[PDB]
Amino acid sequence: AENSVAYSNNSIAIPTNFTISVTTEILPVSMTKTSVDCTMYICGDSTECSNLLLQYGSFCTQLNRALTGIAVEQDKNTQEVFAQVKQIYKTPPIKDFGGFNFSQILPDPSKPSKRSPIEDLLFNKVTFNGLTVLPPLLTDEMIAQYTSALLAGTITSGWTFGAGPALQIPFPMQMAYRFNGIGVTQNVLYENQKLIANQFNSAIGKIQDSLSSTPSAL
Amino acid sequence: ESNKKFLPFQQFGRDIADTTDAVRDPQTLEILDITPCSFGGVSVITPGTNTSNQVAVLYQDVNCTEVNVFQTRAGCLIGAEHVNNSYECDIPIGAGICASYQTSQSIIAYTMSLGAENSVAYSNNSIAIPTNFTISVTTEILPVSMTKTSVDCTMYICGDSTEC
Amino acid sequence: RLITGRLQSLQTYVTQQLIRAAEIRASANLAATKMSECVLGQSKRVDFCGKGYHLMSFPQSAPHGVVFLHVTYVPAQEKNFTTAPAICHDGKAHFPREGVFVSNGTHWFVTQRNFYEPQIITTDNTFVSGNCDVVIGIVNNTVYDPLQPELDS
Amino acid sequence: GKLQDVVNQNAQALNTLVKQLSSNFGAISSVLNDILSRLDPPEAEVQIDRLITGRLQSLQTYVTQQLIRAAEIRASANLAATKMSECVLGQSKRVDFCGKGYHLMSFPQSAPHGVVFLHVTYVPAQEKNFTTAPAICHDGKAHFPREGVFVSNGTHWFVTQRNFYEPQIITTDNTFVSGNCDVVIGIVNNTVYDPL
Ligand SMILES: *[C@@H]1O[C@H](CO)[C@@H](O[C@@H]2O[C@H](CO)[C@@H](O)[C@H](O)[C@H]2NC(C)=O)[C@H](O)[C@H]1NC(C)=O
Ligand SMILES: *[C@@H]1O[C@H](CO)[C@@H](O[C@@H]2O[C@H](CO)[C@@H](O)[C@H](O)[C@H]2NC(C)=O)[C@H](O)[C@H]1NC(C)=O
Ligand SMILES: *[C@@H]1O[C@H](CO)[C@@H](O[C@@H]2O[C@H](CO)[C@@H](O)[C@H](O)[C@H]2NC(C)=O)[C@H](O)[C@H]1NC(C)=O
Ligand SMILES: *[C@@H]1O[C@H](CO)[C@@H](O[C@@H]2O[C@H](CO)[C@@H](O)[C@H](O)[C@H]2NC(C)=O)[C@H](O)[C@H]1NC(C)=O
Ligand SMILES: *[C@@H]1O[C@H](CO)[C@@H](O[C@@H]2O[C@H](CO)[C@@H](O)[C@H](O)[C@H]2NC(C)=O)[C@H](O)[C@H]1NC(C)=O
Ligand SMILES: *[C@@H]1O[C@H](CO)[C@@H](O[C@@H]2O[C@H](CO)[C@@H](O)[C@H](O)[C@H]2NC(C)=O)[C@H](O)[C@H]1NC(C)=O
Ligand SMILES: *[C@@H]1O[C@H](CO)[C@@H](O[C@@H]2O[C@H](CO)[C@@H](O)[C@H](O)[C@H]2NC(C)=O)[C@H](O)[C@H]1NC(C)=O
Ligand SMILES: *[C@@H]1O[C@H](CO)[C@@H](O)[C@H](O)[C@H]1NC(C)=O
Ligand SMILES: *[C@@H]1O[C@H](CO)[C@@H](O)[C@H](O)[C@H]1NC(C)=O
Ligand SMILES: *[C@@H]1O[C@H](CO)[C@@H](O)[C@H](O)[C@H]1NC(C)=O
Ligand SMILES: *[C@@H]1O[C@H](CO)[C@@H](O)[C@H](O)[C@H]1NC(C)=O
Ligand SMILES: *[C@@H]1O[C@H](CO)[C@@H](O)[C@H](O)[C@H]1NC(C)=O
Ligand SMILES: *[C@@H]1O[C@H](CO)[C@@H](O)[C@H](O)[C@H]1NC(C)=O
Ligand SMILES: *[C@@H]1O[C@H](CO)[C@@H](O)[C@H](O)[C@H]1NC(C)=O
Repeated sequence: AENSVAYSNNSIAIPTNFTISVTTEILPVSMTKTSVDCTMYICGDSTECSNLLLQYGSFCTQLNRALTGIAVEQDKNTQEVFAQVKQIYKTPPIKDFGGFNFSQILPDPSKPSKRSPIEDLLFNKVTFNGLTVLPPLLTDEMIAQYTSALLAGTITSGWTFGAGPALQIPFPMQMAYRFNGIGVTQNVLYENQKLIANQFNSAIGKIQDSLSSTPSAL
Repeated sequence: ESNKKFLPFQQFGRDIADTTDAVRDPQTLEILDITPCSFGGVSVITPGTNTSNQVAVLYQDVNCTEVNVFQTRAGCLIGAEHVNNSYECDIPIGAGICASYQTSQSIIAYTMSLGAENSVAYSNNSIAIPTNFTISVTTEILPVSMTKTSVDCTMYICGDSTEC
Repeated sequence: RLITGRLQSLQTYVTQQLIRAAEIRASANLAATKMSECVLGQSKRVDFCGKGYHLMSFPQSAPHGVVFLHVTYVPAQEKNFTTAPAICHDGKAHFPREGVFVSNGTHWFVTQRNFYEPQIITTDNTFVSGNCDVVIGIVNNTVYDPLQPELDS
Repeated sequence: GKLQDVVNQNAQALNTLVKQLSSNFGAISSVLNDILSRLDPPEAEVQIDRLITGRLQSLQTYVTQQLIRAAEIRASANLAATKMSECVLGQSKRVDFCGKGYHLMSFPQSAPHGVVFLHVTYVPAQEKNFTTAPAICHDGKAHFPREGVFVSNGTHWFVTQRNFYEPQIITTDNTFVSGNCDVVIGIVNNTVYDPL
């Protein structure tokens, strides 16, 4: 869209309001662990072919070594992403966060799999000649327990759990320090605490509708 | 024995990858599935040889009633017992199962401990402030360059031969 | 004849897997950087934790992936204002400390840049640096001393 | 072990290339000199070309594997140039880029085919219980801290920084007035000492 903002040497524009926006960013982490054996893929059950395969030397010694190095780093790729914290933090049962609602991102204990409602539809939208599939090092429940530990360490502590011991702080107070990091004073949060919490709750609930709106988001 | 719905003129059965999955026996009107005979790699789980010489054999991707025995999702373990308590992982196996050498000593198998359980006290009028600190020095190692190696086809493939 | 064709299929498949392993690990190294900077802290970098001023973000576990819910600060409603770089006084030039001088047509005020909250231009939120013949575009306005009415009592 | 893998993967791939010279590749002899000395030159050309295809595929595998590991090393080398520009040549605001904790400085150390960073970090040690309030009401005014936090030890309220405990008397110098005290939820009642 063509925009021509009015420029002058003594004119400025200052926002009198704001809007809390929640955006969704998706990044892949790991592949599928797959190992192929030359003994069964090229010629299975034939003893006259395995004698002929020894004439080529060690083509398949380094071929299975390369696929083993891929599969050992797929499990490694989860480690530096989801296991950044060493301890597991639990959200207290009293959900008093100054009007802020985290029910879409907190895990649901009623389900057999302790996952958040946002994580519930994320998994629902995603679906032998020497071929095998190795299981991953961490299960899907263990990654979700890693996510719940980092989620409880952000609402309760903030950034203090990543730079040392976890220091408790109310969510209605640590949100002002996020406002101070972008040049906004503390009084803007406290004068509009009901409006910001209503804007945060509406933007979180719109993520679940936008994810299920189209299958091209994933 | 299968419960497929083969047509009366149909005898063969193939999947997407064009592999024979179910064929009729020609005399009796019966359907028989064909799954491949079970195979997998053999993995040996051991501690250091200076510690002990005991080993645990992991038969990957097989129900090993056909071949202590503890069945996992990565196969099954031979010679490694299963314990109810959870420890830190040192030797990975897969699917949240890790083997170790602890307790007169034998290889045990357990579920991974993701970390120490911490429940920090949260309140709407409570804060935590450090009254002290600790200067910590950590070591980070990053590779920079490889080894410069040049290979010539004139000498590697066939040296001293003018007919090649 | 079958061995050469089948080994070339494996040599193509392993090479294509090593190409896609570097693409996934580059995203996995990015995803470890995102959780260290967007989740475990507040990032000063622009457009690294969503569009807008970053406040916080929340991770979400996904099958073979990670989903980030970047909470951002986006300004909504702005309007017309008249600004000056500084305000001259009795032989002095006054510059704002952490604010900006704005005018609504008649009166001049000082406020922050990310939100409209005008205040009276006093000596507490302004500092004196030189006279008012060097700065181009300086205007004339008074600066309210918050200690002068206490002296006259 | 990060620097041990670069030496090990380069040396083991080189020894594999030497081991490919002893392969028959479907020919009579792996060694070249016995093929000419035992077969006639008009029909020796079939036996030569079996060794050429096998040996050229060993080089085509080795060069392709070297180009894969070149991109892995250069990605770490581009990271190591970023680390020295941000952790050594300055103070980084990014979390967990120059060690675990609040980054102060770092020192480089030269290594064989690598670089070692000694990240000096700031880690808090000893915290205890405190009672906090978002603001403090006054005679028609609400007081917010400038760069501190309001804390209480049970009886008296104090203002201090967040990364270290150093309480001070809540005065008008370190607090600013923004509105009255009927909008902010959780505001408490305390006096503010005027230093004038
Ligand atoms: C700033 O914007 C918010 C919404 O983005 C405004 O809040 C709305 O105010 C109207 C006023 O009648 C209400 O009807 C709406 O219900 C409010 N929305 C919500 C979500 O509560 C707010 O008034 C704006 N403030 C200013 C000063 O313009
Ligand atoms: C947080 O939001 C959820 C919805 O996103 C709220 O759950 C609703 O609760 C009301 C009554 O409390 C029910 O009538 C709705 O059917 C619920 N909706 C869903 C989708 O469960 C939840 O109550 C909110 N949390 C708080 C503390 O109010
Ligand atoms: C903060 O921690 C440091 C150590 O991390 C404390 O210093 C020690 O104090 C004891 C007190 O008897 C001495 O015996 C030690 O020798 C000191 N250690 C060192 C390395 O000098 C310091 O006292 C702590 N400060 C507070 C206020 O708790
Ligand atoms: C610019 O803002 C100032 C500050 O609010 C305005 O001055 C006041 O305007 C109201 C009208 O709503 C009067 O009742 C007050 O008496 C004014 N204050 C003083 C000290 O005179 C001013 O009118 C605004 N100018 C414009 C053009 O909107
Ligand atoms: C701001 O006020 C000062 C004085 O109050 C103005 O300075 C005067 O400028 C005129 C014409 O330039 C001279 O004739 C006077 O002698 C000056 N007075 C003094 C005391 O220096 C200044 O011009 C004003 N600025 C603006 C932009 O109006
Ligand atoms: C909270 O801190 C204040 C400030 O130090 C304490 O007030 C002083 O306490 C000492 C006791 O060691 C007395 O000797 C002083 O007279 C007190 N000062 C004043 C102005 O009364 C207060 O006791 C502390 N409260 C608690 C519960 O520890
Ligand atoms: C802080 O003090 C003010 C006055 O010193 C309190 O305001 C009084 O509140 C009571 C009951 O709410 C009313 O009956 C009075 O008329 C109020 N007085 C004034 C001057 O407004 C206020 O409640 C106190 N806050 C707390 C948390 O104790
Ligand atoms: C096959 O033929 C014999 C006759 O010799 C008959 O008895 C038998 O039932 C037949 N089998 C089937 C499956 O029809
Ligand atoms: C392995 O075989 C036993 C039969 O004794 C069966 O109960 C079990 O479910 C099988 N395991 C799997 C993973 O199919
Ligand atoms: C582990 O606990 C189960 C009951 O949950 C029990 O049957 C089993 O014997 C226990 N195993 C050991 C080694 O104690
Ligand atoms: C706002 O008004 C000023 C003058 O009052 C004018 O110079 C400027 O161009 C206007 N801006 C817009 C976006 O209308
Ligand atoms: C600002 O621009 C106007 C014309 O648009 C001009 O008359 C005036 O002198 C300029 N002021 C400064 C300080 O450059
Ligand atoms: C510290 O004490 C306060 C009350 O004095 C209490 O609410 C809080 O839970 C305590 N925190 C810890 C970690 O004991
Ligand atoms: C803080 O929580 C307590 C209960 O834990 C409640 O009684 C009190 O009203 C709350 N205060 C605010 C300001 O939310």
